[PDB]
Amino acid sequence: DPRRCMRHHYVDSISHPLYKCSSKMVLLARCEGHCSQASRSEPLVSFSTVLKQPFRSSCHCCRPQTSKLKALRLRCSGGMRLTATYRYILSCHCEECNSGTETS
Amino acid sequence: PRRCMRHHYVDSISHPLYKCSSKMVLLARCEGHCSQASRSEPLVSFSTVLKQPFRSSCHCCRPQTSKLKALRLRCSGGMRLTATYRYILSCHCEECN
Ligand SMILES: [Cl-]
Repeated sequence: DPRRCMRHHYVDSISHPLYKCSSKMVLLARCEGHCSQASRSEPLVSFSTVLKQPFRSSCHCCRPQTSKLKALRLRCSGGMRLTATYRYILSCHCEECNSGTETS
Repeated sequence: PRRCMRHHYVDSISHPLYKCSSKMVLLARCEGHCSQASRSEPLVSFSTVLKQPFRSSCHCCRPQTSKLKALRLRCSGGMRLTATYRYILSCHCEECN
């Protein structure tokens, strides 16, 4: 299967959203693809004194499995040094939509 | 065919805490493969701008509309206990969050 959950590389320029700084081009990684598992949702039955959520669901999303934190210094007007930080995704995997993970 | 779709089925319902005679009910569920790829990419944080590590997108086959329904169970001692559930009328692909 070629369209499966996969790591893809790309480049983006990192710039501060408010301060007009010295933007920098960086190589980044993202997770992308189609998880093989179908997503589903079915009703849960409630009874007297036994209340449950209306639906029980399953859904798999292509998300980061491992990553490495990186930081880089930008140069801004006129001498300000700002650190920017982001995760460099090392591997991807399919995981439940509602998993309690940092991506959730 | 494999798209996000309504599927019908029947299930036997029993009260988990009370002795009741099971009852068969017609149910609907959502199931399928949403067309959109799911993805997750990093968010850039700065010294005073603290963000989640990732920005993600993911589509799930879930109920779009539904109807609350109810039925009377027959239980021990001529007791009638209520059970309730949502009957899914339509399905669609929706963001995980
Ligand atoms: Cl129907």
